[PDB]
Amino acid sequence: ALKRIHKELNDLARDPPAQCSAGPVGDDMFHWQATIMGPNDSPYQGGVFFLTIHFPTDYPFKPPKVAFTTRIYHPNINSNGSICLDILRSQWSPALTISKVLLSICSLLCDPNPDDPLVPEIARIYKTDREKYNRIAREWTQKYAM
Amino acid sequence: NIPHGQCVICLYGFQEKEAFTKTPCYHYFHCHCLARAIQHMEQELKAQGVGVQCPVCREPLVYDLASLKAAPEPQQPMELYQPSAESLRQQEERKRLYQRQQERGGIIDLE
Ligand SMILES: O=C([O-])C(=O)[O-]
Ligand SMILES: [Zn+2]
Ligand SMILES: [Zn+2]
Repeated sequence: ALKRIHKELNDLARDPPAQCSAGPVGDDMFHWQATIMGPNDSPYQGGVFFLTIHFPTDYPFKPPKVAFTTRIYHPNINSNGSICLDILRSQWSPALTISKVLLSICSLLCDPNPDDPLVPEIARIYKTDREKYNRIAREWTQKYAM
Repeated sequence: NIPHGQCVICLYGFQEKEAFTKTPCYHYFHCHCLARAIQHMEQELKAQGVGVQCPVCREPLVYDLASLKAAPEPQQPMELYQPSAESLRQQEERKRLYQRQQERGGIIDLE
C-alpha cells in the first residue's frame, strides 16, 4: 500500500482534480485530509468542505473510507458525515484513485440521488419542493462552510 | 518491445527485464500486480454466494493464477514526497479555514 500511496500523493500534487486538494495528516501516510471547493453547479458554491480519508491495509484492493467533516445538508450525506456513494462500496476497483473519488463526490453534490437517501426528510423535501431544498442547502453552506 | 504505458494497479511503468502480461482486452499489468487483484476478486465472490474481471474495463478475465504468481516482483524505488514551496503555503491557508469552521459548530466531531 505505501508505494502506491506515495505515487498517488505525488500525482495529486502535480495535477489534482479541479477545485480539490489532498495530502497526509502530519506524518501518517495512511490518513489524509482532502478539500472540495463547492461546485459552481451546486447550492454549496463558495464554501470549502473538508473530508477525511483513511486507507485500509490492503489498499488499493479494498476501498478508502471517505467522510465529510464539514456539516452539509444533502439527501445522501447524514449528520455523521457518512456518504452514500456506489464507488465507495459495491463499485470500487483497484484501477480507481483518490483523484477519481473526489471527482465523483463533486458530481453528487451537483445532482443528488433522492431515491437512495440517508436522510428521509431531506429526500422528501428535495422531491416535493426543490425551491425549499436549495434554500436550506445554501443556508447551511453560509453558516458552516464560508 | 516493452510497453510504453503505466500499470494502473501499482502506478509504475515497465522496465528492462521486468515481467509483465497483456490481457485479451489489450491492457498491460505487471504479473505480480494482476495476481493480487485476482486474489481479492475471488474472495469477494465467494462471500456473496465466475465474476473475476479486468480492473480497467470490467471484461470477464481468463487467467492462470499460479503462472502469474511465479513471475519476479518488480524492484521499484519508492517515489519520495517533497512538497514544493507553493504547496507548503497552500497547507497553511487550509489550516486557517478549518479553525473558523470549528468555531461555527460546523465540524462534525464523532466523540
Ligand atoms: O442547522 C442550523 O441550525 C441552521 O442552518 O440554521
Ligand atoms: Zn504494476
Ligand atoms: Zn481490460
